[PDB]
Amino acid sequence: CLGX
Amino acid sequence: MLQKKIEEIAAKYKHSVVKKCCYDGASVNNDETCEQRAARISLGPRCIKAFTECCVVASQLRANISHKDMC
Repeated sequence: CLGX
Repeated sequence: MLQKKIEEIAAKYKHSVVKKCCYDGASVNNDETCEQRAARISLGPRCIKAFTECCVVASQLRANISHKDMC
């Protein structure tokens, strides 16, 4: 879900 | 009821790309992009992964938002  | 839910859940998806992406997931039709992005992926650009867990989750709750919630 998160991108980093 | 006094604010949004998955909306900001996406507002946090790294503003870099995962942000507007996850939005895409729970923003367009439940399958407008959730698919073209979480289905015919070539090398997993970014919105598909981010927005795949964010779109799928949006569904899980949005349908009957009441129990736990995924991404």
